[PDB]
Amino acid sequence: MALSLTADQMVSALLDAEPPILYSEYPFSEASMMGLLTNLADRELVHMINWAKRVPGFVDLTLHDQVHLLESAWLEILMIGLVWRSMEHPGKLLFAPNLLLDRNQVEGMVEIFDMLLATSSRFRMMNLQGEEFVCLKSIILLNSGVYTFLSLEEKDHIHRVLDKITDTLIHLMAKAGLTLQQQHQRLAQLLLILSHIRHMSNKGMEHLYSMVPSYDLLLEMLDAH
Amino acid sequence: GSHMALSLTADQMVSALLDAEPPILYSEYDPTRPFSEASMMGLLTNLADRELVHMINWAKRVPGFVDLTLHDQVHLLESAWLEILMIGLVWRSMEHPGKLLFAPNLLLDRNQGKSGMVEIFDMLLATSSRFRMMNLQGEEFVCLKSIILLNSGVEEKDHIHRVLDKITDTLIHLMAKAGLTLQQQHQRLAQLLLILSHIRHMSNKGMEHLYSMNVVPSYDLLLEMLDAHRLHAP
Ligand SMILES: COc1cc(NC2CN(CCCF)C2)ccc1[C@@H]1c2ccc3n[nH]cc3c2C[C@@H](C)N1CC1(F)CC1
Ligand SMILES: COc1cc(NC2CN(CCCF)C2)ccc1[C@@H]1c2ccc3n[nH]cc3c2C[C@@H](C)N1CC1(F)CC1
Repeated sequence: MALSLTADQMVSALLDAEPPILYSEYPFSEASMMGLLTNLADRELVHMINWAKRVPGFVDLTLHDQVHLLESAWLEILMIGLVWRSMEHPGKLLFAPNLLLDRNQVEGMVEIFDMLLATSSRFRMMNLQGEEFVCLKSIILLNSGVYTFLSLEEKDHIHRVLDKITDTLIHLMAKAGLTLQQQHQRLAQLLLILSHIRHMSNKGMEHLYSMVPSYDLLLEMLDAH
Repeated sequence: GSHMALSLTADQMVSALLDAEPPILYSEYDPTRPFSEASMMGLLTNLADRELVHMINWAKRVPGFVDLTLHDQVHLLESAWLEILMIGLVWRSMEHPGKLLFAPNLLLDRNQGKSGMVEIFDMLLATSSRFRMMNLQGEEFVCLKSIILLNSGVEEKDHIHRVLDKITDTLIHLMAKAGLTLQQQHQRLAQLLLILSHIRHMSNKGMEHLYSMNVVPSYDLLLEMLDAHRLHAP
């Protein structure tokens, strides 16, 4: 079914799969801010599983492969969502409508906050569209753990979906009135930002390991369907 | 005369990048001595240090890089040096399934990596295998290596963006001349750029390994290397 969707049907399915914007628990300390962020991330993860299951082609994968992809991508997925919703707030990170944090607001957190702010500002300068954002978030889910699977026809399937999402991005750009040349330049600029999201996630994982959703929780959440 | 980076045709970009290529270096060990007395970590460290000197010369020849201030050139090299070494390795290991061709006299398998290095070797092998399956071309490789240098880490900003746009145009030109349809051109471009996020990942895991053990090039050493280049013979 996934591979038969037109570029317009792909966009519609991705937009419809979008998770809701959650609120933080109703001045802060390092301890209170860290607690609020941890709590928010845990609640967003449950919605992220529902979203992942609705990304065309994701449920065609085995439970083990779905878990591997989520284990590799969950923090990148949270981070891209954050940078998207913080676009219209220069110098601030919109974690939630009731949790808009500046750079000044924990050891090791400042470098991560600065990188997220710079990423949000880069997407704002590129005028990233909602339809492009859902494509990029789906690419992160299918790509981040693709080159790290232990053991062939299934890997080809993920790549086919990734090619379908690229086609979808191009279609969006052609409908927005970009010339063929502008289309490949914009495609490249967006995909290069995914290397920075990977980087930020790696720095974030380092921070968490120095104080992490296990394969077991992810499997139970995916199985709970 | 001197070409400004943004004025280069796709053929002139390919030619400048191919001409800027560093040489393939050899590992520095006596072939008359048993491999048991060599130290794999020592050989890799020595090779990387020698490759880093050639990398400085290469970076200075990447169109648009010398248009940046010394401070900005250092920042880009500090963030990208390991990804640059890694992409070079995965390119030259393409024709050796299951092995990493560090040098013509240093072809290492997964078992030799078992002697935190095993996870990094496995990721490099998967990247090399993916580039082999995609039939990555020499001309595409030089473009990707230059993109890594300019896109590294996390108006002068517009210039980098425009030089990156020029390199993308160059990649597309190479793909169009190879006979790919506009759609196949976009798909191949996306597949190559998505591998770059995995190369970033491998470099982050590599840096973590180095920080866990003067083994990481400091901002100061790189600044000195770029500045010392001014004193080299032309
Ligand atoms: C202290 O901050 C965080 C803590 C966690 N740890 C939790 C998830 N883990 C799961 C355990 C049971 F499964 C425990 C996760 C994320 C964050 C926040 C966070 C929080 C909510 C976000 N929404 N959108 C983006 C969000 C982000 C992104 C960055 C700013 N950050 C992550 C990081 F880089 C430091 C590791
Ligand atoms: C022990 O292995 C390495 C050691 C170093 N440290 C050195 C550079 N530093 C400079 C001192 C001050 F400037 C000391 C650098 C690289 C490597 C090798 C290495 C080596 C030569 C390579 N050529 N092409 C790719 C190469 C690679 C890629 C991976 C396998 N890497 C391992 C890694 F990720 C942990 C760092």
